This record gives sequence, structure tokens and C-alpha cells, in this order.
Amino acid sequence: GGKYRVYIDQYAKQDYFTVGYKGPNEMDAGIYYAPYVALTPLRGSDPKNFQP
Amino acid sequence: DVLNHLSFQRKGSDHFRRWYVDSRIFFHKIIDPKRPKEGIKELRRLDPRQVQYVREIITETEAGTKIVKGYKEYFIYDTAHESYACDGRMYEAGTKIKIPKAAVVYAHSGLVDCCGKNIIGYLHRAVKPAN
Amino acid sequence: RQTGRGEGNFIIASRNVVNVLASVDTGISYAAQGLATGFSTDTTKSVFAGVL
Repeated sequence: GGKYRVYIDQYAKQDYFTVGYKGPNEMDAGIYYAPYVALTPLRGSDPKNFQP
Repeated sequence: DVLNHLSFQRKGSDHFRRWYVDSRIFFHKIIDPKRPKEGIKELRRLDPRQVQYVREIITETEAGTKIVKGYKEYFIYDTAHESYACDGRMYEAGTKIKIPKAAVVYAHSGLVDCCGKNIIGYLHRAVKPAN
Repeated sequence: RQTGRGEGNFIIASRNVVNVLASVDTGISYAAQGLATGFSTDTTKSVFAGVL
């Protein structure tokens, strides 16, 4: 109804719902994720058999 | 101001040449933005091989989406493995920067391959015999 | 009845008694229920929920 966002937990163990809250202020969320490094690739091969 | 921004009087030949050869030219667009009205400034030509054109459809109908597919048509630009004809050095890092369509000045040729939207060079015709 | 000064015109109530109003049509009608939108049910922005 424009009041609450609706999302699905595709791995829900049984059946249930949870209500959360997040304010306009990103800090005001209860729970937060705070990355400083992500998805950085590593590439080479091992000379013992030269497999990648 | 624009042709001066591009230093046309000294570089128009270089910009055109790169474009002809590569068939795509892009420049980073400058804005203040606190006083955005005064923000246009000399722009930064971006390198081919560091830039990609990306569009997405966000809308849906039955048995396929047939409504306002606005596409957005934005760009991705990065540095990363800057080493080929020049032996470069860098450490490992993620990149993939998304740039709004409005944020970049760009032109390209009308030359496209058999499928997709892969834009080819004016020299494409010459690759076979040149080699 | 007991005052002779006029009938009740305001209500102070628990959150539960407001949520129940916000979720329903309080006017004269057949039946009515859904999301709590008729009154503010929060306390964060106000105390005053609305006029019943």
C-alpha cells in the first residue's frame, strides 16, 4: 500500500516473516554491512605442474 | 568555449584521428556542482579499451516485456590492467565504475558487426588485406 | 450528559487502540479493514494521530 517494502527469503527454513526498519539516515538501521575491500581478483599458475 | 575546451585548434586532428581509427570517442563531463551553471570546463578524453556501453530494461509484460523499455544507456569505465604496448605496473584492485549517460560526451561510427552492438573501426575493412 | 458543557471530542489511547482505527474505516459503512493508514500510529513524529 506504499507503506512497507515486501521482500522474499528464498531460503526460509519453514514459514515466517520479520518486520524491520531503516531510517533516511544510513547509520540509523539497526544492522549494517561496512566493506572496505571487495571482489579483488587473484591470478597465476603453480610451476610444479603449471596448472592455473 | 567548447572548441577551446577540446583544444580544437591544437588537437582537433588528434581527436578526430583516434575516433576514426577506433570509431568511438568519449570525454568525461565536468560540473561544479554547487554552482553547476559555471561547471562546464575542459573535458577529459577517455581511452578506448577502458570504456563500455551498457543498457538495461526495467519493465515487464506477459510472455516477454513489450512496454516502456527506457534502456538508460550508461557507461562503465576503469583502469585495471593498463599494460600492453607499454609494460605497466599496478596491484590487484576491483574497478567497474558506472557513469550516467548525461556525464559523458561521445560519438561513434555507424559501423557495426553481424550481431550485437559491437561498433567497429573505419579501418575494419582494411584489416584483412593490411595483414 | 454529566457535564452539560458538550460531548466528548478527543481521545488519548494506547498504541493498540490507534492502530486498530488506522487499519479500518471508522465512518458509517458495511465493513472495512486493511493496512494501518488512517491515522499516524507512530510516536516518532507526533503524538497526534489524527481526527476520528
